[PDB]
Amino acid sequence: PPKWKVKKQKLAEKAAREAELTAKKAQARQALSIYLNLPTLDEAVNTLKPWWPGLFDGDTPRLLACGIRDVLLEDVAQRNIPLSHKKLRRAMKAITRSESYLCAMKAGACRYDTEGYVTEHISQEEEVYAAERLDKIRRQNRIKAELQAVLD
Repeated sequence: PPKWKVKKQKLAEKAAREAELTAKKAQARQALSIYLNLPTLDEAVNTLKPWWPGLFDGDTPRLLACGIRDVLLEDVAQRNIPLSHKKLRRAMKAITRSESYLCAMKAGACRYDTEGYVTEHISQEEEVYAAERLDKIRRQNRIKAELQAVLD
């Protein structure tokens, strides 16, 4: 058909693609929301490592002594460390739910306290638990990686 007619059509198509794309990114954003409720592993490690370096081998979190949160809370107040119970709790969750931490939970593996003492050994029941959580965590991770790529 005419030229002004074609130029207006091509401009509409271009606007469509650009509105469509912006639409799926907004959708990916909303879907990703639930997967970003906890701090990232790097953020979690950086929250705890400065105060309790014994809990880390380099940047890698060691398996944590049972009930250690209560000890960390006590230490935060004695040292007047700027860290709320909530932020402590969230960083610990990000760590114990990471693939690396879950992979380390094998029968006979050691849990450590802040001074480097072994407090418990991982049981067969904890190993079964970890393998199953790992199965779901990886699925969640693949979903958020895909969604993030939509955004990138």
